[PDB]
Amino acid sequence: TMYGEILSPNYPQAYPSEVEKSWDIEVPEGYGIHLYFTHLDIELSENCAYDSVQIISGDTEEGRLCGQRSSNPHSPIVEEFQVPYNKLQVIFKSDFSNEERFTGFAAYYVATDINECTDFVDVPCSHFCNNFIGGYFCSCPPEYFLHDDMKNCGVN
Amino acid sequence: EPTMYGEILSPNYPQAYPSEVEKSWDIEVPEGYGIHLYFTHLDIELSENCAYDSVQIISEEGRLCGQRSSNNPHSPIVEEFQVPYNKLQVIFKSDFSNEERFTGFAAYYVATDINECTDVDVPCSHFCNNFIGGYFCSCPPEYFLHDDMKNCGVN
Ligand SMILES: [Ca+2]
Ligand SMILES: [Ca+2]
Ligand SMILES: [Mg+2]
Ligand SMILES: [Mg+2]
Repeated sequence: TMYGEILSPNYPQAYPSEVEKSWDIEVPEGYGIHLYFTHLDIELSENCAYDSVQIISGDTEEGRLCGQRSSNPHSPIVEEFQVPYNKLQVIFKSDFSNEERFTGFAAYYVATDINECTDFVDVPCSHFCNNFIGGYFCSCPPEYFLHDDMKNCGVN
Repeated sequence: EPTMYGEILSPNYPQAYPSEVEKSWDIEVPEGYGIHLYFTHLDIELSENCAYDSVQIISEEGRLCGQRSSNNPHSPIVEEFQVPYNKLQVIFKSDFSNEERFTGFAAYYVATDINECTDVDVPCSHFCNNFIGGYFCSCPPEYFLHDDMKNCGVN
């Protein structure tokens, strides 16, 4: 998708006790993901060991959140992540009884274009790199032609 | 028809353009996008206010002529335009004889996302969320989005 919404179970009301829920997010190849939380109302615990919302990018934990926090008066964002990959996983955990009636979280994500020409160490073209939304293409100086590898330019 | 990018080359490029010719190109990207048009090669007759040979960009966004180049190795841009519309017209004109054998131009265009949230008839009652190609509205907790997809309410 190019965008989506992720809401904790029962949101905007108190989340269920003793539950674990997972969501997988995927955008097209050629894009990264901007994930932003607009509501965070989770029981606070040391190192968020009990209730929590985790953001995973592989086997790698990108973030782990708990507690209550609000926003910047002109933006509802309370926490956000920008990742260079097109897949991400979010996991929500509620441990024991939710007696204080915490309401969970709300997050949104949007696909972001990867700039293949500038985001990395080397330019993927011998000569001119042209970034566009979803991909990129190489081009050449006048009187040059692009080889079949769609990367290198040559002359006859 | 609508494309996300493209190339525009003067007639006979990369060799000398013909004498006495006029050519036009219609650029179109999808709704929800603007256009970034950039020139990587400019070798046209020089005249004041480009009254003779010229490349005109119309939505007049600009008019170019003369000869100029860039030493930027991977992103040569001698002239560029960014328009918030999804259609543009480019017109190349060559008048009289091209005795100096000028070689014209090379340009590329790419669609750019329009951020509907920041550009000023607010499209959402509460929160606007921009994304590539569109935008969506959202609501504060305990408020629901009406079926019109723009206004939030409560029961
Ligand atoms: Ca790209
Ligand atoms: Ca948009
Ligand atoms: Mg708990
Ligand atoms: Mg002339």
